[PDB]
Amino acid sequence: DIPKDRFYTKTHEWALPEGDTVLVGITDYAQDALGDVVYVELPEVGRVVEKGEAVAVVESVKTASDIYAPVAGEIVEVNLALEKTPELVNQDPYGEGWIFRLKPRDMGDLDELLDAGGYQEVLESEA
Repeated sequence: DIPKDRFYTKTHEWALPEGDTVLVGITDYAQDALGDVVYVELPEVGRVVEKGEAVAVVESVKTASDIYAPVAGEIVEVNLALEKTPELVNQDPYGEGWIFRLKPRDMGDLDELLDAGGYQEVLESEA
């Protein structure tokens, strides 16, 4: 399951472009590997983050996973619903399970990410 409406990351993350921003969450593959999610550490809104910086932690019943900032920019929103219902990450990783909204320091940076095809090659490469 790899929708082609967003960018992807080798660290199994996605960035949904929406105007001058991008929604961020983990891939279906990512939550399958993690198992039931029980808690999500969210980054403070307004922080300026650099590309690759660990800014979120998804805690499941198997391990804790550091979520990185696909590209440099600022956190403009955090998915509060993940505090009361973390499992949304499993149920709908690409939808209601988004983690944070990030505004790229520069959109052109997204063009350095992978597309549905790039991410699939990656999953098949490490199969």
